[PDB]
Amino acid sequence: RLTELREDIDAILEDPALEGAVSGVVVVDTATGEELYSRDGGEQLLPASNMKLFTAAAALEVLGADHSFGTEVAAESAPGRRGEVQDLYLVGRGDPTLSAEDLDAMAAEVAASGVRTVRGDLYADDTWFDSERLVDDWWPEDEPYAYSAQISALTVAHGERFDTGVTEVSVTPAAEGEPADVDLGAAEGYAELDNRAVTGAAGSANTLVIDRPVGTNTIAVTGSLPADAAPVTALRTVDEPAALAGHLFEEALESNGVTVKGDVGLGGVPADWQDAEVLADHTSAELSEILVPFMKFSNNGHAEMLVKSIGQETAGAGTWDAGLVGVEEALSGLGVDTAGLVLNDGSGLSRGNLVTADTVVDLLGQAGSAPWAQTWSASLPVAGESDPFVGGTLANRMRGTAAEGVVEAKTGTMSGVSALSGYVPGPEGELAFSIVNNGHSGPAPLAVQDAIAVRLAEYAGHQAPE
Ligand SMILES: C[C@@H](NC(=O)CCCC[C@@H](N)C(=O)O)C(=O)O
Ligand SMILES: [Mg+2]
Ligand SMILES: [Mg+2]
Repeated sequence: RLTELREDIDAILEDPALEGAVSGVVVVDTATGEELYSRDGGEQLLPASNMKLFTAAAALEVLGADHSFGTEVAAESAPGRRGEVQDLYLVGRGDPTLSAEDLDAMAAEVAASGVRTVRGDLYADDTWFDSERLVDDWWPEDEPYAYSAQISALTVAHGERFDTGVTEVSVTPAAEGEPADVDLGAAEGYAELDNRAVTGAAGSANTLVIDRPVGTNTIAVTGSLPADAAPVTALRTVDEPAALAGHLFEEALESNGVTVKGDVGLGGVPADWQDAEVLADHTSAELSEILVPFMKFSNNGHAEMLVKSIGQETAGAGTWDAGLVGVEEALSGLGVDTAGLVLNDGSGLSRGNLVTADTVVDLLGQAGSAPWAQTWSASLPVAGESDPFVGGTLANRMRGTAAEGVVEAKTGTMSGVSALSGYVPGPEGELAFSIVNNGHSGPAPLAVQDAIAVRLAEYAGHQAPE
């Protein structure tokens, strides 16, 4: 019965979609320790977002599942009888889920505490982490997109999925011949606009491109939008996430009866301040609840921000150098053999990262018996589930198969690299698996990945729903 399972995974791995590719495939039973299958298990490969598994376990060991993140507004002293302050500071401490609403409610607290004129300048303080925005070997041409957002301690998160350091751009058509309407979203009055886009005839071709040219803070739009087209939206990153958070915070202050008379910029609390007055503050949800949008949708910003938060807890340094050692140590203290690991970031966007399929499975076994095991496995995408917040990146995969609603696994796809790793819980034993593909030269081999997980689910004692 175990001899036939091997013949089918051998046959699945023959597919022409794996032409010139190296693939690590390892399957293990969690109750016994029986290695049911092993192919190139100790070979070093790139993981893409499967590197988030390692990060997320280390964030729970170091910071704990009870951990939350704070944000504050500070002045040198309280406001007077006239209700005047000088300079104000908005100070961030690594919150990956700070919304525009959250800023509005802090701007109400500021007015409630007796302020009605900010006499000086307003400063944004992100000095809880270093000001290294991107990783060394990330590619400059990817910088306009939400997954390559710059890293900061003061960052504003968009929408219910909490995409940091970005703004939503909207393009609406007018009459044929007239320029199209571009909205910059939150970054209105912060980022610059370069609108070169026109409206085309009804039924003409959509040729619209939205860019942020490298080393600028400009949204550049070109092409035609047909008069009969549904309007277009796109998330785009900005330069200095903290300066935007600043810009968005004085708008909130102004909307709330507090007047800012000076300028807005970056800067930290002067230190010659002996007793700063805290006029407003906010507290995030706990890390266990934050792990859900993070792991279900594969958030890169969250992972890089959590690394730098590990550097603070272990060393007092908000840095990739220090946090990456913290990840490595915490993984060891849990029992993982980290001989084959090369750690260059938390998200897995770096092509400097290397894992092995034996290492991922080792992690999945150790995380299975850790005190925080249920909050860990809840964050992982479930196969074939409609609900975005239950299915995540596996929402439209393995539906109508024996794996629907059963297989819990993390994904990770890039040019030349793709991976699926997680749990197959069932009555015939709870399984752990890792599939890692490198070197393929077409579409990512997602159906080969699906095919194995489905076959393992039938082996674990499941059937396709009807
Ligand atoms: C998970 C995240 N995207 C990525 O990691 C996509 C990485 C693309 C890198 C690109 N230079 C390439 O090589 O194709 C996202 O879609 O949010
Ligand atoms: Mg604005
Ligand atoms: Mg089932």
